[PDB]
Amino acid sequence: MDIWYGTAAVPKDLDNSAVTIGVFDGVHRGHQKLINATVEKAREVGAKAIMVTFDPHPVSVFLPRAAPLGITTLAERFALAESFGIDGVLVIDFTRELSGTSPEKYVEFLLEDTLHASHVVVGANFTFGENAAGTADSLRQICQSRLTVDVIDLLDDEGVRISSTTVREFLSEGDVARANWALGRHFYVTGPVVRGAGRGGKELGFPTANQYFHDTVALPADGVYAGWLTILPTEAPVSGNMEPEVAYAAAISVGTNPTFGDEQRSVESFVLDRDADLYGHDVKVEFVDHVRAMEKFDSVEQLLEVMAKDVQKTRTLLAQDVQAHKMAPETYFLQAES
Amino acid sequence: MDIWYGTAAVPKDLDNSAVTIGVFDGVHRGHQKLINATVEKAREVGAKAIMVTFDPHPVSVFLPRAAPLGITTLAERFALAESFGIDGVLVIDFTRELSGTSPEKYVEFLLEDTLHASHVVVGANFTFGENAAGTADSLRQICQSRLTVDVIDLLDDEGVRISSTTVREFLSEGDVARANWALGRHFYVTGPVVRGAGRGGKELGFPTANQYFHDTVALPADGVYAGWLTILPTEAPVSGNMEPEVAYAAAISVGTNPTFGDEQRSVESFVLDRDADLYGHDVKVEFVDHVRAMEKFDSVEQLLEVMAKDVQKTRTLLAQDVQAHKMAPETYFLQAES
Amino acid sequence: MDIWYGTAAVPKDLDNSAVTIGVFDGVHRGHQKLINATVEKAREVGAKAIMVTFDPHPVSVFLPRAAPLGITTLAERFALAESFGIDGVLVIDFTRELSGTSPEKYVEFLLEDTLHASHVVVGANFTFGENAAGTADSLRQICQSRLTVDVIDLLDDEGVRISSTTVREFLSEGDVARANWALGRHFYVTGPVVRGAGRGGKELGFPTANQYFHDTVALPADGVYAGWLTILPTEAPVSGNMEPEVAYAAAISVGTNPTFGDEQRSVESFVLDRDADLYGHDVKVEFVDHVRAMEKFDSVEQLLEVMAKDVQKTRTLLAQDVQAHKMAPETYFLQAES
Amino acid sequence: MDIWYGTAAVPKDLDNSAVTIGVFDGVHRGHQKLINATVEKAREVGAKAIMVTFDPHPVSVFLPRAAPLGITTLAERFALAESFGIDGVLVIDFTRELSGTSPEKYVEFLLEDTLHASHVVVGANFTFGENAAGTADSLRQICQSRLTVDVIDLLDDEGVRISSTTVREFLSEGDVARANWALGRHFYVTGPVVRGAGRGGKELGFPTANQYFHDTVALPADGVYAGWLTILPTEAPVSGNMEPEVAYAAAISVGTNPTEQRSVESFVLDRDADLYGHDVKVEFVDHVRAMEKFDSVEQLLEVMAKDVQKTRTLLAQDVQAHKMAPETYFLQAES
Amino acid sequence: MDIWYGTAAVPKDLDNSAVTIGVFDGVHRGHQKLINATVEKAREVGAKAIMVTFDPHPVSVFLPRAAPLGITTLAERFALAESFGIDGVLVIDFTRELSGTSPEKYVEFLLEDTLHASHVVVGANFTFGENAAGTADSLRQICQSRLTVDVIDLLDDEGVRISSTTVREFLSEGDVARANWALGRHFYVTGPVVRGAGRGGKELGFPTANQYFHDTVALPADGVYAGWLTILPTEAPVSGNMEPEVAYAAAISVGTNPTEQRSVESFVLDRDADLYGHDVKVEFVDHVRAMEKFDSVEQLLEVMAKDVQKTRTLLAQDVQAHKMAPETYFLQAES
Amino acid sequence: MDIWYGTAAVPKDLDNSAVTIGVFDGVHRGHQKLINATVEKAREVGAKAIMVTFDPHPVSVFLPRAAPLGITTLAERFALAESFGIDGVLVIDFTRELSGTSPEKYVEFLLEDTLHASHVVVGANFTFGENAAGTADSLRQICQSRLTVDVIDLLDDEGVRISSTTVREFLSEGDVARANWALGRHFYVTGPVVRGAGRGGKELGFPTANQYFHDTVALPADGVYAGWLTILPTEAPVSGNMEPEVAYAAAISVGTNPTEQRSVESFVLDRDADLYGHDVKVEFVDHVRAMEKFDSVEQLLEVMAKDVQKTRTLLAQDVQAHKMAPETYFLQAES
Repeated sequence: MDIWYGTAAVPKDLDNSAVTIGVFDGVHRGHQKLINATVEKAREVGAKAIMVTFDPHPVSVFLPRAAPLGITTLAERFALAESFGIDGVLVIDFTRELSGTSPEKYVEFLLEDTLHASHVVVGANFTFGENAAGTADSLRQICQSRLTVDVIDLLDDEGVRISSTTVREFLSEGDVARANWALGRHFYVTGPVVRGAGRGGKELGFPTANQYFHDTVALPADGVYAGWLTILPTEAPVSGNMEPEVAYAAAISVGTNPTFGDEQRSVESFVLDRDADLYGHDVKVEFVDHVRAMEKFDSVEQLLEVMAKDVQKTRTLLAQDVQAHKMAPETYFLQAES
Repeated sequence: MDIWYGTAAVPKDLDNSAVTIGVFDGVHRGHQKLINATVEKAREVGAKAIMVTFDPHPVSVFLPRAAPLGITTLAERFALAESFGIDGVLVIDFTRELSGTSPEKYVEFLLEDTLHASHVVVGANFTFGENAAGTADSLRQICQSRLTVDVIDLLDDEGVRISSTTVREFLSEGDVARANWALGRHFYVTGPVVRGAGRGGKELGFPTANQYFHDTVALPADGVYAGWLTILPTEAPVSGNMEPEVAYAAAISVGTNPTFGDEQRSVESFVLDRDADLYGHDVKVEFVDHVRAMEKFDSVEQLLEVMAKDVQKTRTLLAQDVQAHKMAPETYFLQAES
Repeated sequence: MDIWYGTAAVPKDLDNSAVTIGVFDGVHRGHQKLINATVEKAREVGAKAIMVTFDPHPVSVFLPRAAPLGITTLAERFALAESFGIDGVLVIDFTRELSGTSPEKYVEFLLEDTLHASHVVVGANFTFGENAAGTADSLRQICQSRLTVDVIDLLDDEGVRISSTTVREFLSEGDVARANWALGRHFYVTGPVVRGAGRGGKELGFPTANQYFHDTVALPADGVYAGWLTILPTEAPVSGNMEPEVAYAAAISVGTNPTFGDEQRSVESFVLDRDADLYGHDVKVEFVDHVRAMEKFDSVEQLLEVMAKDVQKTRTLLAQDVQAHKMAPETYFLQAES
Repeated sequence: MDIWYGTAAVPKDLDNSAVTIGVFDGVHRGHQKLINATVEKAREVGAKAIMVTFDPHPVSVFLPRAAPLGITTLAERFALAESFGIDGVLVIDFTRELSGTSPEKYVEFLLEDTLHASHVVVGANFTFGENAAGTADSLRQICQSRLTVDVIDLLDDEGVRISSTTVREFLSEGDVARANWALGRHFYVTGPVVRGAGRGGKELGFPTANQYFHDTVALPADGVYAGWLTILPTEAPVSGNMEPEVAYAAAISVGTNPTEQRSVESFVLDRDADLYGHDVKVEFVDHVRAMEKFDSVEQLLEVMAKDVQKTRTLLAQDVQAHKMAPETYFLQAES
Repeated sequence: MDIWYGTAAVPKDLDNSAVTIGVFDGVHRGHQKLINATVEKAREVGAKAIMVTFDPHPVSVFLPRAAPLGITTLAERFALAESFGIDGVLVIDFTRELSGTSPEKYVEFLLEDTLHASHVVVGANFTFGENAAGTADSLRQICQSRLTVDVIDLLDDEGVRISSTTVREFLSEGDVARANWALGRHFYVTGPVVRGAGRGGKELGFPTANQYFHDTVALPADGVYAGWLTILPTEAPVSGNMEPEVAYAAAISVGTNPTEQRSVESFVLDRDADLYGHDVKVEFVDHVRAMEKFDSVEQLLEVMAKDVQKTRTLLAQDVQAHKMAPETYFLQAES
Repeated sequence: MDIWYGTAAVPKDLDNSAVTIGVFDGVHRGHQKLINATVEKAREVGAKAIMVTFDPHPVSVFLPRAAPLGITTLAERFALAESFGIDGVLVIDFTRELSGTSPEKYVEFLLEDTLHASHVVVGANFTFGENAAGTADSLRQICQSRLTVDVIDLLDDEGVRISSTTVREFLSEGDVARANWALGRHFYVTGPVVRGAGRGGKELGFPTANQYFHDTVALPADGVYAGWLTILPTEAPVSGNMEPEVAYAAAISVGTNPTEQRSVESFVLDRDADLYGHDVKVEFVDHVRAMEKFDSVEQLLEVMAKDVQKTRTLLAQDVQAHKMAPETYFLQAES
């Protein structure tokens, strides 16, 4: 999959494409409709399936700091776009171009001149051009006889509108199950593992892995979650008895340190039945279900007791998750008990 | 109008004065009674009307950081004092003088030796001297046969005591209309315009002007207000179609950035029907009415829609404000519609 | 009293001891049972009474930053241990030793090899060894025929469990009276006096003393308390009419400054009927009773009036405290009135 | 004078223009040659004189955290352009447009489509387009018989190249005399006066005015300088015996205070005033001495009386030579 | 290769081992002699080759805020150990164990009880036990007929002592050639690429990749260097014309930005790419020039074209001599 | 000894006094001449000896962020005044009073109305009143037949002017020997001991005591010094083999750690102790060596054993000459 930053970077010799346009934050089940429709049509006519997306978030152009939290990083957006069969991602920066352009010149410049589009696919909520004047309707009118438009209704399922907004609200509430339901996969973050307390190994209280994330990263509410931890492919040695590319049952504590801001979130994972230290490795953490809210501990005894209940509850939740195997990892490690 | 910092700076040859004494923060309608009475009496006997005020705030001398927010800056206090006909402002710093003095020596030193007063005007809540021992009553007793005292009752109107305290509560609540009512004018801040997002001009989402204020500045609660933006007299060129000294209809967003403190407040003004960038200019922003609370936006479309409703509501509120012309600006710009 | 940091620092020639083991934070009335039982038994057999305690807090080993607030500093723990007749304190750092040891090797290494114990005294909630496996029960089993164990039930009195946890909750609530009740003494902090506002002396609004404490220090909720201020023995001159080693009646304001963190707490003491400045001195502040919540002041007059009510209420509370003379200071200064 | 942010803000009905192009930081004597040629030309052929300038600095596009110090603010650049009779300033942001463009397109789009220029004026060092391919030469042909180019050599005078760089060098070493000579005027900063050390009045040690400036602002080296302070036009009252729009003799101490951040403290000669809240312009005439620490009141006051005598002399000299002296000023011969 | 944190993590059933002991920071040519002797020995006598190393640095135990810069991360130390055929790394933390121990106990506990070693290999400068009483000598006797000691002298070559210290010295002065010669390989750092100045593509001035490093990381002096950049194995897509696992010629600018903090910005020769989000390895070949400030686009681009020509030459040279050159690389002869 | 903050705190019934006036920072040998003359005089004529001093420093009134470093704290200044037999200290804050006053009024108000002085003692460099008009001369007349003035010349000894300035110079360069000679005693700091590197005990590398000081506190240059450490009187238990009120030989490392901030770390010779929570006084005797970085445990311990031998010698020397040595001390001849 190609990745182009700005119209100027798109190959001039590009001859034909089917194009979809959106922020696509989270690439949720609604987003997958647009992508699927686009990949289908590109296949039919032997064109390339192109996603036009936006970075920075279009909102943050007008309101820096008051931008929506990113359900996925841009990099993960790319990987997800690829995994659903996008051939090329064009990334538009509204501080560079396509901001003040009229709806007409937008179609002319982006869809025709830049992309050589024969088909365009948008959601019914799509807008474009200066002061968001252009709508799904405009696009259909301007594109008459020039290229075909397919406008897809927003996805409603089980009484919930599936959008980036709702996914963010679910995550913020700590309801990763409903977020996963809307995403069509386990919500996850990826990142390098750093040093924490310990000495991950024999000690049940020291995390198997510690990660930190900037405050633009959407993460579930502080608390403990059941999930899966996967060491990403690597040749580097692994301290302990965990193997790369296997999803390991884990109780996950999401926290907020600050006093400082960057209001930095931590993610601390206690991997069930394994003694490992993951420092320096790149690790994926998938969230499956909420287990409990955060609480303060006043003795090691109380703390470890609670830690043990987390593990028990996690084992239960994950044993269930494996049965919903469209969500579950291909290769996993979960012991029936301790 | 003269401005003197400390008793020592007052001209020795000053021969006669009518004096009023208070913090005078906000110079509200109650404060105007004291000032009016003082200016009247000074006119009668051909004396000078003197305001004795305090900086730093007397409270902050005992409780730094826990001082009341300043309804106006000291500089604006001066301008307002002048506008009601004060001839001289004496500024007392309680960390330098007049702090430990007995009520008797206070009258002797300040009113007689320093100011050569023949008339003094205070509010019924006035205190003075070490540990606030002296009252309106004391002042009348000590001044017997030495200079006349006029004690003015605190202003009650429509069931509300008009004081700095109540004005601050109204502002804090976001109720600028009642604050204006108590002030006897539109509450306003003044300050240099800096760079924000954009590029103020054709784009409706980029503010016409961005200003920042330190956290000692009283400002209304975060939200959107209808108000008027006036470029203060200047020879410097103005980017766009706004002229100096004209009050322009504006929707005003008051915000709080931090994470850092100084808990710095922002003020972002969207000037109705104008395309201008005000960087480097000195700008007055008068608040007229609350429009809505702050909210997070998840798409440019949603944001601009809301921005448009702000403008509609602002136009309505301001069209009304012009009719209460004792509050309204002399020269203004308000279009009937877009 | 000896103080040893780590097992290695304990004299090899130590021949016999009676040992108690716990965090002992606050040395509350429950803690005093363990200490009393231990000192008694050590007296009987002519052994030394040894406290084994922990620093850092065992919780913070697993959860740094999320550690319980310290009811007393380590130094005060030592002084209190001494005052109840402990001969030696052994301080264990769980990041250095005794963390991963089995229950069996813990008894063998710590109680026998290191301490030459003939008697050990723990609370029924005691745990030890890797992953807190060992309990009061384990200890009794492992120690069979090797040294005697005495397990003391947790202290319940007036329907309240007396533990570090409950003391912390009382303090956090601002209920120092119940905290004192559980501690068996007035809760107190000690620290150097620094400069504040003023000029402690004739001015009633300037504190007699200002102290700051780091955010790991447990302190009552922000507000005003009645208490006693004692200048610790010193040869350094004292500005004003307070003498060293006398407990002086004081109204105490506990505050939180930040914006910055270290979320630093202040303690400002207004000593009744005295004019003194305590800069540079080391001062103990004992808390006796809650007087009022914190509030913002908008005039010096209002502030001083409230200050006067604080003093009146304090005089009342302290006059009562003197009658409960098991709590009260040996040598005190309290005037019947102003 | 109009100010346009980006090509899109330019009036579509712009008939005809004479254009000059550059960063124009400082608007020094070399810059003034370009503007003069442009203004003289435009007034002749009926047309508007346009300056195309850049913000942020083209260097800062590639080297954030490594951009040259602003000799003047962008606001002062506008004011200086207007004073030399420019009719419109077009401000180009290289992160938005005109950056990755070819030389060929840059000309047609900017000079032709946007500005409809008959005449362009650039300095011999002018570069443009993608990776700065376009040069003083590129320009003269690419504009064949459409618009009349005019290249002006960089200014040498007294063996010295006059450029933004040399001005920045002169300032950096505290040689304000040479900076001014290159600028064609007193170097100045403008800013709101805040509270600082004590209160301005009878005391010689408390500054008449205190100002702070961000670290993007070029200031002379830390030290004391002779200069003039002006209260900008205002109806706000002035505490003390100073009125607006008169340049008052002052000794000026420039200090650094990390964490930015530069300070400017003005001791106005023979005045008792406190200028808190006013906007104030401070012009630098000549360097007086380096910064130094003090450990007694006597010593500090002694040196400050020397600063004052030194300032009187240097400023009296500035009044003769006359060319850069203020129109209305206040300078006493004696204390 | 196994990694054990503390003596307690070592498999109790560890039959027999050949052990080497040291900080091993940088795993330089002197270090490689120790590992070689250890690995060759262990493969012979059926046994496992073990490295005992230290984290945190033994100096940092006594001098926090004053610890020497890490030539490599602990993670890279593991990777280097494994590449030279070490079977297990035992990481000792002196704040937890082995610190206040006598020389006598250190041997029995670590080499005997924990590691069950028949053979130990240390450098002639080896010290241990309480207050470093134990030395190269202490070791040879205390291990009498139990385990066969083997002391190796520090490496001198070309009149130069090869040690972590001299490597740190070479890096500090920007002499990467000498650092590499002492290391037996190109010095490198590895890190996630973040966003920085602009976007990597057609523009020569926007870096292909931007990385920041904490102040514990040894980096060469601020300046420009010739080097190779490798995208580490990945299935993530790559924006632009670069694939993973090929070393691409690059000019590398190393910068400092307080408050830590070092930056590494790579301008990959003859490529248009943006490597945001990828893990990237940057090897340093030779110093090109010191850091310098710029005040025009032309100037900055001019110097950067010089950096590129200079890099081509130096890297072509690195391809001959051959011994440290990358296996798979990309280097064009001409622009 | 009484302490009065401001003229208003002085007992109205103050009958008669001999007064000395100055900053008195450090209370050095020059200062001691003033106090001696004042104390000897007052004990004679039945009266109280008064010191008028200043806080904040008179320089800091005009130059905030530029005030000279305190040779001692204000608290230590009180303690030193008392030790030389001053009966009352009057602390004047120039932001509150006595600042913009004329010379004439300063005398009548301070010396006459407030202090009711018969005798004043100042140094030949004394200045006062508005803009320091009043001088050693001004004083002798303005006090005509009311109160007997007495001016004392600044102390020269061994070709050296003894002043707060020269003391600050001596400290700054790390020459504590000369500072002490000028002070008439060992320079010292006093402070609460906190936790730092490791735990104080058997290990030579972990300091017996760790202290930090704000940047207003004058400390010797970064380096190692020979000195004495005293635990101030206390009933709090002491971990280890040290008792209060005995000066123990120590090697003292002074460090800087931005962002203030100075550190003082004491390695007490031949003791195993940890002094956390105690108030501790540290006296500086002689400079031993400059600061230096370490990169091995052996090296660091080696140098520290040298520091110890060096300290023993220097401190044994301090015990002879005798004049500044502590009354009760602990210094072993050998390890």
